Amino acid sequence: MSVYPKALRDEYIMSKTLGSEVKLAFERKTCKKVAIKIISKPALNVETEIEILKKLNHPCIIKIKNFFDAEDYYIVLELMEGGELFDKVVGNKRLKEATCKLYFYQMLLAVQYLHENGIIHRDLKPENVLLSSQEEDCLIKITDFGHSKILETSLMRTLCGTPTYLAPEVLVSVGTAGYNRAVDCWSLGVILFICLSGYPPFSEHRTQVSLKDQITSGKYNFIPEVWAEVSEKALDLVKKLLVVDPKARFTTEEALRHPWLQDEDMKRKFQDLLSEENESTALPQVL
Ligand SMILES: CN(C)CCNC(=O)c1cc(-c2scc3c2OCCO3)cnc1N
Repeated sequence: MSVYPKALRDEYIMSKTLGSEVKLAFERKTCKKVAIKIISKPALNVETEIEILKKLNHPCIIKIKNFFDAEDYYIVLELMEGGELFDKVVGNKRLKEATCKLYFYQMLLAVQYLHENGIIHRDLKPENVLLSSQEEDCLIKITDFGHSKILETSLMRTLCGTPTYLAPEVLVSVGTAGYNRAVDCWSLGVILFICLSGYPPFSEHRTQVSLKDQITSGKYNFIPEVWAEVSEKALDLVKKLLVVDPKARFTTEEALRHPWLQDEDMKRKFQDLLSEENESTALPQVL
């Protein structure tokens, strides 16, 4: 095969594969577990991923612990013991609605925080949502920022200029510019749909309409049997997220104000989990 870089070996003992690639590792200094993402050599996506993770600071967004640029790229992250949200929804497995809500609330908070900070994720899927423990009441963090974008400066400059020569299509694009972040809200809607129902809104399974046609039409596969079990409030929010027009689509703020999320119990649980995660690092402070 091949060997791990010496600088990596110097600080970590590498262990089992967790997914593929992500490996379990032990930090020598602390004897604590970490996760190490190995990216085969690329530079562009890795450079941005790192610079983004370093600057972001939010409980529902994964933190970077270390970085090694060698034969391959190594990104050292927090270990999320609960693993990927994906494993909870595969094989038509479904989460109970109350659990969906606790996880979705935190997803919303994370994506809201991204957008406030001028970052779009662009590739949000159940496999990029991590769970902090094997308990179903737990914290989630978003990860995998390789496809992210940093927020129209070109257009704005173009607008400050000799309008005389400006091309029609440029002027037309002004109507929609600055709504790229809406793709994350679409992704959140699909993820929420899947968590609630245990099946994807759009797929080629038992249907003759192309996946593409389903998506651009916004006509998701609605199976009343499955959804009978789910509140009308939950379904209403999905509908507002799976809106085809990006300017009309619910923002994270709108989603957070939605009746389905006005749930002080769920919020208390999150706040409880937060404080628990933090006890081990909380210093004393001025009374
Ligand atoms: C690359 N992308 C698809 C996912 C990245 N995954 C992580 O960053 C990550 C994964 C895990 C996992 S996955 C399965 C597990 C596990 O940890 C506990 C044992 O079972 C943990 N931490 C991560 N940062």
